[PDB]
Amino acid sequence: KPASMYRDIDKPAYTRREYITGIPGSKIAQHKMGRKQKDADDYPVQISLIVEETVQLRHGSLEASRLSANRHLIKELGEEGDYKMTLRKFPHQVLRENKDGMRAAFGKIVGTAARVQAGEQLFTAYCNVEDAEHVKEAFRRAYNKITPSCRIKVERGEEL
Amino acid sequence: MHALVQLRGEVNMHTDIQDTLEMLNIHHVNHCTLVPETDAYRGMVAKVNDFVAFGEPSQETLETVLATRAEPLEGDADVDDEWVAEHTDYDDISGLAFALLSEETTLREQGLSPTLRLHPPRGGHDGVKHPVKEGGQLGKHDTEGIDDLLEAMR
Amino acid sequence: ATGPRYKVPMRRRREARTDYHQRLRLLKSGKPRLVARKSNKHVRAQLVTLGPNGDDTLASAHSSDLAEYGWEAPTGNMPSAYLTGLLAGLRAQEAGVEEAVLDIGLNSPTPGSKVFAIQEGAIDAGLDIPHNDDVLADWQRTRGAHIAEYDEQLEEPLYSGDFDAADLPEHFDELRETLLDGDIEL
Amino acid sequence: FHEMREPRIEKVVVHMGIGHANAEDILGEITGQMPVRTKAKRTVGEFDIREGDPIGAKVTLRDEMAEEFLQTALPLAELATSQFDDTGNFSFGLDVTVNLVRPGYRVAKRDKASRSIPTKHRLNPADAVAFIESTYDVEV
Amino acid sequence: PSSNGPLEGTRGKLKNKPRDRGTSPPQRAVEEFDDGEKVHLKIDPSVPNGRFHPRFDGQTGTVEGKQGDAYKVDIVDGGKEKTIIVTAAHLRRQE
RNA sequence: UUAGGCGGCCACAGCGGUGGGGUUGCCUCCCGUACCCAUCCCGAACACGGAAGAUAAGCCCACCAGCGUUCCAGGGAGUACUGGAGUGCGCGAGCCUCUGGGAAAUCCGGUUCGCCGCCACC
RNA sequence: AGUGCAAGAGCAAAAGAUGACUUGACAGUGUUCUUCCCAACGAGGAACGCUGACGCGAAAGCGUGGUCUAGCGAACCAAUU
RNA sequence: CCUGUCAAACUCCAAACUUACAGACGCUGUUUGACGCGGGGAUUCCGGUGCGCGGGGU
Ligand SMILES: [Cl-]
Ligand SMILES: [Cl-]
Ligand SMILES: [Mg+2]
Ligand SMILES: [Mg+2]
Ligand SMILES: [Mg+2]
Ligand SMILES: [Mg+2]
Ligand SMILES: [Mg+2]
Ligand SMILES: [Mg+2]
Ligand SMILES: [Mg+2]
Ligand SMILES: [Mg+2]
Ligand code: NA
Ligand code: NA
Ligand code: NA
Ligand code: NA
Ligand code: NA
Ligand SMILES: [Sr+2]
Ligand SMILES: [Sr+2]
Ligand SMILES: [Sr+2]
Ligand SMILES: [Sr+2]
Ligand SMILES: [Sr+2]
Ligand SMILES: [Sr+2]
Ligand SMILES: [Sr+2]
Ligand SMILES: [Sr+2]
Repeated sequence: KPASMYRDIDKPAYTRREYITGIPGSKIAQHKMGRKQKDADDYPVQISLIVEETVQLRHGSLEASRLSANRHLIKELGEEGDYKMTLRKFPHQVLRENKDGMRAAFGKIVGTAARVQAGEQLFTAYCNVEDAEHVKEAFRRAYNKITPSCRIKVERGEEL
Repeated sequence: MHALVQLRGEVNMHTDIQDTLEMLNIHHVNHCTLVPETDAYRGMVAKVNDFVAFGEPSQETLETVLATRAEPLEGDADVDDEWVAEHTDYDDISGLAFALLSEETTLREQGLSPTLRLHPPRGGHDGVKHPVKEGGQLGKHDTEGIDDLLEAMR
Repeated sequence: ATGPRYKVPMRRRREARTDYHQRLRLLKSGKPRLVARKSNKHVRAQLVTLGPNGDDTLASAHSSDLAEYGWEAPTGNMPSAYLTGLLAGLRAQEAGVEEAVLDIGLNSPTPGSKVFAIQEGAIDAGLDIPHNDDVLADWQRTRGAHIAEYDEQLEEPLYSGDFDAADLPEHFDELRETLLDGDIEL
Repeated sequence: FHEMREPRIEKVVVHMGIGHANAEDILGEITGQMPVRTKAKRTVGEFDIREGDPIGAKVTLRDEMAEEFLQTALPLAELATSQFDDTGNFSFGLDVTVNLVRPGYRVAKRDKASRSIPTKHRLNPADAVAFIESTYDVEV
Repeated sequence: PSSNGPLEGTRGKLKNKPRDRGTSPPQRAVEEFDDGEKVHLKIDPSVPNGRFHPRFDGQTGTVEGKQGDAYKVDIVDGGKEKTIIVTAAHLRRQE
């Protein structure tokens, strides 16, 4: 299904699992990437991907964009490179679908999405000064798989 | 003491807003009233803010307006110095205008209609879709700004 | 204590001095409470009324100020308790108080107890208090006959400080006689 | 200071947790006073469907009855270090429990203005062993 | 509403804040009010008896006598005058 | 209030802690079961009777802020949100200006280890 | 925790537990709110009174069923007091 | 300990705002009699749109 059906925040917050059943599992494989044993403060450079518009990103896009991002980091910095990326958002919003015309229209559960306000950090990678151009590229690939336009903003990095 | 002037019509105006304007003795566009600056009166003009033009006028401007647009509680009668002298507690328009600004009395209290029925602004106003800070003619005004409007609506 | 959600009892409940549930049923009468309280050595009786910032004691009496009328005996017994109530009841009559309900606090409604003795004393002083005669001790025990007969099993004096050998419930009679007398500086 | 701080025997509870009686007879003879039945709550698969029903019995001994029992009860036991409660109590065994405490315990057992005994006035395992050991027997 | 009972949608108004939990002080349950006195209506969650219809919480009526120990308070629902039977426990003096 | 009784508000009063206080006074712990009363067993408690002892508990007094709570200053924040207005911007979801209001988390420094009423009483 | 049963709410020297006693789950008649916000409308419901008769308690007092909000039915006719 | 997120049927917090009553000002009424009461006559019980806030539905 198209994201056009679930990208906007036009419905109430629907997360209460004690009242919702049959919610599909999350396709998001990982939230902690790179070296999850090392700390974020142990890195000179901290780059984050910032969403420019308030939206809802389905776990399908979340996985795909996170995948196309980290896969690049693995390709350029190796499977054990000195970096660590983070997906700080979790798909809490349960999505329906009315799949009988408009009669008894309350739809059945089809998936989950993460609500992100404009200006928020969806991703945040921590790397060294050298690998800074690879993380920017991974994020460039990442924002190509999510509904909104994004900014690749450097939080810690006067090395330019 | 502030001078209120309705610049926006009644149609589509909220009833509670329209009712306030009527409580402030103003029932038509371009009608003006002199309101004391009290807590009670302040709440009222704040509610009317978007459909009105207000501010404290200069003694001079107030005198010009009173002379030209003030009226008795009943009748055509011109409110000139002689009129003021014979019916009010003052000696002339200036004496009246001073007490009004100093909030010592009211138009009604002196046998005058609470409303100053002004003429449309000569040369036109700054627009009723924007406030003063945005180049419009709505809301609170500078003493110089209010004078420009009132004098323009001589 | 633990957190924001924590509920701390009312002060007089933490202190375990006021049974609020009983207090309500008590106040429902509208009449003043005849607060009957005890101590290891003494016995007190207050006539309390309700007030805007707290209770109002209109007339009280303590076993300590009992000796002020000729009492050379101890102060934690039946004759003592009764007389204290009678004294309090009399001071109450003086203040305009005409009726009351027995408030015994955290004490037990045991038949023939001192709190009931206090009650009988106040009632005798002329106060109208809802009571039950067969829950009050028998007249003689109020006089302190149970203690005289205890001293009968002598061999060793019951009383340390010499008040007397075989004790005197007759003293009770003497004091009651004194209080019921119209004169007396209350 | 030491007087209103030296321990004493609060109570000695001799109990027999059977599970279904005839046992009351022996306790009455060994202790001296009358015993009391013991009920239970919650249904158990070990044939305990009847909630309120006799399962055991107990006897709370106080004063002489307590000591006169301990004189001929303690020798029958081999007191250990771990067998002591944090509040300065100990249970050995037919269970025989001894509740030990300082001179002003009534403060927490009375109705009027009751209060909980402060940690400092609460008896210690060590202070308990000592008091007991200092009366016809050995510790550890 | 899904149901039309008296306690419908009264989850908030008929519930104590955690610290106001437990039995309420007797003082206010015994308070005496005179006829003509203005009184604020507000049910005390902790007090079961002598309540009025929840819909009336927030009203400020006028004591006009009593029935037994409870009071008869006159209020104006919208435009309709009504007499409410209520105990002191759920009443407070205005001002 | 050189230690009491009944309370109001019901944590600013909680939790935890430190120091000080009692010859015929007070409150206690305390001593003790002939009685009134009492324990489904225990004068433990309740009840009654009483002072050899004690200030160690409690209690009263003075004090500490680590936790919890109340309030205050500054920071966050006139931010978030918002009642009124707009031929203001945006494809749009939405945003902005003007006008009237205005948080919360949190940081920091203070406050708070109850206040008050009636009665009794070296 | 428990409090018969949805859900939400109430309750700790209790509204819960245990024990004992008891039949107020009583007769008669009302006030008020609800049903039906505002604003007319029945049955039903509840809160709060009074009269009579009672139970328990030392007593204040509590009991007009179950802590509160569901568990209900007109005229005609029959049976019943 | 640290570190990453949420709630129409969560809340240690908490608006704007809505709302009861009262006072004040304003406006209004005492020949235009208000507020209120009683009676006669209706029509009406297919609505729609904008804006704000929504709930369902791509
Ligand atoms: Cl007492
Ligand atoms: Cl009602
Ligand atoms: Mg005219
Ligand atoms: Mg022109
Ligand atoms: Mg123009
Ligand atoms: Mg709600
Ligand atoms: Mg000390
Ligand atoms: Mg547009
Ligand atoms: Mg038929
Ligand atoms: Mg039949
Ligand atoms: Na169908
Ligand atoms: Na309460
Ligand atoms: Na039994
Ligand atoms: Na001490
Ligand atoms: Na009815
Ligand atoms: Sr929608
Ligand atoms: Sr069809
Ligand atoms: Sr994009
Ligand atoms: Sr003893
Ligand atoms: Sr367009
Ligand atoms: Sr302000
Ligand atoms: Sr009930
Ligand atoms: Sr509303």
